[PDB]
Amino acid sequence: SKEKFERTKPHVNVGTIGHVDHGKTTLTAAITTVLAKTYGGAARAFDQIDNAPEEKARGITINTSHVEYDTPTRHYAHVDCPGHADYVKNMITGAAQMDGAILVVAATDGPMPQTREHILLGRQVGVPYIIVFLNKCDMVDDEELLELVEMEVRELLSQYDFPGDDTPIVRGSALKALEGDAEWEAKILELAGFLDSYIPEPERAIDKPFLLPIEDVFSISGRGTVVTGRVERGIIKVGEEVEIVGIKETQKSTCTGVEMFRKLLDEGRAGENVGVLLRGIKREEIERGQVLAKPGTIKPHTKFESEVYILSKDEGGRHTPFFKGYRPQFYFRTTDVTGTIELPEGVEMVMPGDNIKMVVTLIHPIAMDDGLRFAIREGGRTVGAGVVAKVL
Amino acid sequence: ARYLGPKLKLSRREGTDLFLKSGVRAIDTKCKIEQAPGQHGARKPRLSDYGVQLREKQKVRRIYGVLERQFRNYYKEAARLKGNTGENLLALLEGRLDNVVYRMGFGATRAEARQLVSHKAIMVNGRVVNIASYQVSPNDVVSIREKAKKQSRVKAALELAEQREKPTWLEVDAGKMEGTFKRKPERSDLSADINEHLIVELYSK
Amino acid sequence: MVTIRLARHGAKKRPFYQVVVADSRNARNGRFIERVGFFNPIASEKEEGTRLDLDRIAHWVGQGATISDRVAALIKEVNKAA
Amino acid sequence: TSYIGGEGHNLQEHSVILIRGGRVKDLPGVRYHTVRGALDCSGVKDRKQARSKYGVKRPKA
Amino acid sequence: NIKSAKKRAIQSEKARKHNASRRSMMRTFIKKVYAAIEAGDKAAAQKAFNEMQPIVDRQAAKGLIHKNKAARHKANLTAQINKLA
RNA sequence: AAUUGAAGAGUUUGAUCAUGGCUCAGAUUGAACGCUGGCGGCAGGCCUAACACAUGCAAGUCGAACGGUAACAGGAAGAAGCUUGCUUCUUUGCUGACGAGUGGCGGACGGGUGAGUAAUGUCUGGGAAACUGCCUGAUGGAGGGGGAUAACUACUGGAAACGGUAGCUAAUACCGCAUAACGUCGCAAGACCAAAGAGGGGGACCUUCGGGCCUCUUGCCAUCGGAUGUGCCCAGAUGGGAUUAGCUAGUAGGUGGGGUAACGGCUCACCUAGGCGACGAUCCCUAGCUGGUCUGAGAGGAUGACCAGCCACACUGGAACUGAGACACGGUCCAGACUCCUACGGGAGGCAGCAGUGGGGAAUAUUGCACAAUGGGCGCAAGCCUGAUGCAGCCAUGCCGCGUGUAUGAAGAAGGCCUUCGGGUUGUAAAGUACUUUCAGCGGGGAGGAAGGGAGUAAAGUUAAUACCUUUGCUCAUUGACGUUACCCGCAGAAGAAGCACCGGCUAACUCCGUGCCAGCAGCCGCGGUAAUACGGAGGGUGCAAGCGUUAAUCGGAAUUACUGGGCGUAAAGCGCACGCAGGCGGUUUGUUAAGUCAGAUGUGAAAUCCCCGGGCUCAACCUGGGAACUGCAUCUGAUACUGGCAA
RNA sequence: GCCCGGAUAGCUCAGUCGGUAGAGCAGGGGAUUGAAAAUCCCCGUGUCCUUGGUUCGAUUCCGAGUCCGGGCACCA
Ligand SMILES: Nc1nc2c(ncn2[C@@H]2O[C@H](COP(=O)(O)OP(=O)(O)OP(=O)(O)O)[C@@H](O)[C@H]2O)c(=O)[nH]1
Ligand SMILES: *C(=O)[C@@H](N)Cc1ccccc1
Repeated sequence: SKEKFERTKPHVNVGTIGHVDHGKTTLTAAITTVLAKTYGGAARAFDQIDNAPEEKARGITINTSHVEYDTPTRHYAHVDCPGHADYVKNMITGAAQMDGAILVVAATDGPMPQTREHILLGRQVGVPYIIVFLNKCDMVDDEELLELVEMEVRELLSQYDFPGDDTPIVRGSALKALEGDAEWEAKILELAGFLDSYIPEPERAIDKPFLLPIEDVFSISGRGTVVTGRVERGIIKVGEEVEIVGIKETQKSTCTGVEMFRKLLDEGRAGENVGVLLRGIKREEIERGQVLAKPGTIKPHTKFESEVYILSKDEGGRHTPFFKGYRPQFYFRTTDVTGTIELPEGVEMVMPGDNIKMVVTLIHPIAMDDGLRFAIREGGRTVGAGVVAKVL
Repeated sequence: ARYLGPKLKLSRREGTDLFLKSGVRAIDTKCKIEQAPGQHGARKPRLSDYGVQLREKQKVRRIYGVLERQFRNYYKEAARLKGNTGENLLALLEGRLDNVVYRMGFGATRAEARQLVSHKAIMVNGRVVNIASYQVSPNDVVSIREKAKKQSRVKAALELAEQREKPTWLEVDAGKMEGTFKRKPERSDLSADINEHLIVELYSK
Repeated sequence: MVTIRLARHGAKKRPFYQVVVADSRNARNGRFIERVGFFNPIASEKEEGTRLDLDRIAHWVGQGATISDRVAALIKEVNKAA
Repeated sequence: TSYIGGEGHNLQEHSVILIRGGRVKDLPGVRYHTVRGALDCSGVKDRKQARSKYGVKRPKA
Repeated sequence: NIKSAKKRAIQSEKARKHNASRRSMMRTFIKKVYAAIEAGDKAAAQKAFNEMQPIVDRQAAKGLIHKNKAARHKANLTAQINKLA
């Protein structure tokens, strides 16, 4: 279902990145309760976010819980991403929906490589603005080293071509604010205040041929299998015949459901965090990793060229320069596809810290585009951060 | 539904002419008839019982171009008619409009006649009929639509009409592009070279 | 209640009504007592299009048959004068 | 028991298939052919004649 | 169930209290007449019979009895009084 | 005019003639799969799990029944702005209409599924011991009073569900009194029993100023009817198995009481001792039935999807109430299982209704549009409800029609293929050229399915009445979901559209290369062992066609279950022989009964489907008129040769 | 999406807490024969699934990924 979506506030799609046990789940819960006093529509708790048995088995976020709240000037749809290396899969799904991420950085420790890994994919996914949240400042009252830890946050964005000195420094205790410590709740209000001054309105080109990536797969009882995501470009209405491109043959279906946050919607457009229901499709026929598109537009390709920047062991990548034949996993928005590297002549040892190029050919047929920024991982750690040079 | 392929190779397999390419040429001759039905056309066929009656059946179907599913339909209709089933079958197969307009001379050959049929160039009793499967009833008049009249093709086909035998169970005008169906075909008024006797016996198994 | 209603028969887009006397508690194309004739609203200027046994209609109304107004309109269109 | 049609196959302990009728008269007890062209039992490679059997599609070239 | 025709439910409850109560009073009069027949006094049975007569007649006319059963109760009961005397 | 209709081949053997199974050629289906795939018209589309189910919708309606009106729009009184009637606006059931409640009616029809059931059912043909709302016909009555409750207020239990206590009021709700009959009981005398008023309009009269009164529509109660529906009983027919032979004790029957609308062991009390069974009871397994469909020369065999009648069921099982009718799909109570809410005390729920989902499965559809048409419910009606229905989307699932073009075209090309390397062949095939444009695509016109209904008006009727009202005509504005329709016209251009199996004989159609009992083929005979017409490819050709094959299933051929229409000395097959009950059949003469039989007549054999002659969709598929048929059954009246009964 | 087991020459398993990988069932190549059984004469054909890391050195140490099978969920 009910309640059609009202477009009264400028809708923005945000999310959180950080580290395991920094309080991203704690902050997202604290964000809604503080917003609950100006508008009682969310009032989300910790358990509202972590709804999975394993998430309550180890007190960690492994799945992307979706929440939204609106300020008197805009509307925001926050995404809580998992914060683990082996859970970087669902992390990038949440990162793909970000028009702007928020860094949950505990002032107690600060820049952990895993935290740097969150911004690395963010730059590679296309996050323009990130508002930092100096979390856990309640136990660290040494304001001298509070500025010291703040300084290292400023420089980490700086060496990765991002305005760390311009970024709004927001202190705060995600825990005390969740209970009701007004001083720390005001920090969340400062978080909300800076949220309306550091985030611009992203341009969504709805006049372009319809494209829609696959973020997560559901199977609502009595309705069949519905899939969610964020529309890249183009528009969709109920009863619009479309097709899906995946790691296998192209399948056809018609739209029968356009929803947002369990609430109805007539027409879907680019940028909105919506979902589409396929017509009579089984859970086995559709799995994470495919992509929806306009009928008769894209044929899956199998080869392309790409530049890249390799991290070092003290950066998160490797310490040993490899050779031909090495096959890490190429990650791009919804996949963990492994492919063989066909390196250009002249280089035999790709040393950690190179900005060289390569021609990539995958084992799976997929839809891709020129200029696509992606990243490469291997063995449970990120090894590359490249850009699609040219498709072949 | 049509053969739409080697329209003259059909006559080679049966050894005789089937009028598929009568045209503006008197005698074909550049068709290599009777010497080679195909690649191994010089070989003598065994000609078994089943086959010879099959070639007799297939010869009439290559005449009107009607396929088996519709020809089996024609057999049952002729079967439910009183009298002689075998003689009934030739009355029906000559009742198709494309065949009737062929008898009028408006159509050079049956293949050329079917073009006039489907392109709504024929109007019978003031009613244009596109279906070639129209079984013409006795006492009626056929014609050509004014816009589809004398459009360079039906005129030359009329010249081919003077070189034919012109049947007696129907009549044509050929002055204002008109024709009329007087009565149903008699067994003694048709080509007489075609056999329908074995065709009855093939469908009886 | 015994009625002299209709019954939709024929092909799709090509209707053909069959005036019939039946029990009001039965289906449209279900059980009845006897047909009276037929109705051809999609007819032409051939020669026919309607044949109503007006006598048989009257034999049931005396018993208590309630004619539906569409059929009664056809009774008025089979005019008792001509 | 079931007969495996065509030249060369790829079944190994599993790979869901389809069963159709047909005696072969050579292997006693065997009364079923495996439907080549359906499910995880792929069709044969390079067969242009009678491709309805052995699931070979019409050449894409 | 969620249907506005649930009225027939509470109406029938209200209807059964009425009906059951009136039918039990009709039956006790039938029990009353038998006791006199079990006693042997025809006059007592005569008195009992003539007073229950206008009762069952009024109930069948109200649609409670199918009129034939009403007739039988007056019938076989009189078959008792003639055998009694 | 109404069944003009019947095919065979391969395999036992060295060879043959029989016998005898096995196999194929055909048609078909609610089909699945492989491959391919243009449109259109008409139908069909969960066969398994009667497996479990989210959400929306599937039965409501009546103010012309009543108390009321919480809201919406007016009228009216008033009130405030202030353009003194321009606005704002607190009350008022006084109206139009109307949530919630009482009451009336419907909800038992319509719709789905096929689990159970082998006869309590269905079908055919009869019968008497019945009932029957609404509709319709006949004759009467329709007089006079009383007592409560919901709604609504006050208070209050419970989270919710869902109530409780104390009071208010009306009626077509309920309960009396009066009056009763060809109605009920009884032989009769006699005894006993019914009800309801509202709606519109209006002259005199009358007006406690509510209204009465007059009149018209409608309604209420009783009785006999009619029609329709429904209940009940009998006879015959309606599966396999005898490796199921005895079964039954409220059981077979009588008497009396009770009970049922109605008959009866339907149920009880007493007595009697019986009832069924080979022309097959009980028991076991399977299954909805019939009209029909398919097949077949017919007889028959198989089958029972859609359409139509009938029966059964509603998560499992059980019971009962209301009501004319259910002993009930969107009702009630209880128990059980399975889900769900929970404030953990206690409650909610049943998609085998349209859709839809998980799951099962080789496999079977959109959470669409409308009440315009037909039908149904209530209402006076306007209308309101309507997943019945009318339509649309999806699927080549079936049937039919149409398209992928026509004509011309010899250097008789190129390339592929074979070759006696001469050449043949692909082959009029293509190109080139001249024409054409169906259906798709695009753009405008444009039917019909529509009958009526509402307002106005004239006339004839009813009447005190030119009123109200009813009927028959007329007039205006119209009611169309499908729908960018059917169909017609125009424009661009050969343009956008051909595949599938097969080629040893069976059974229409071939060679070469390559692999050599390898790979594989296969329905049968069977092929392949280095010269393969049977394996794979290539070229050619064959059959069929937007379908072509494969598999499963049915009948046919199978006269291999033979009634039509088979056999038994040796091929499978005479019991070892005989007696003999039931049963079957039975010489000859006369009469008679007229059962069987046969003739004719009658009722019936539902409709649709099947057959014949016609009509309409451009034709067909499809729809449709009349007729015939429905080969069967029961009754009546006759015929007496033949079979049977009685008697000499 | 996460947590494990099989991924070892045609097939089935052993071999490890780093040291240049085995066996069995096989099957196959030659001489005899019309062709074979048989007999005589000889036998390993391995990506230890793929890729990288701690490397004088990884089947075995750490993991990622893909395939198959088996459990939990999550529910626009
Ligand atoms: N005292 C204090 N504790 C905090 C604060 N923020 C977070 N925490 C604690 O840190 C723990 C972090 O748990 P999560 O919220 O799941 O951490 P996370 O950043 O989401 O990490 P992932 O689940 O891996 O994504 C919580 O249990 C909190 O109790 C804070 O601001 N102050
Ligand atoms: C559906 O509500 C989406 N608009 C947001 C979402 C919520 C939960 C999980 C995935 C997507």
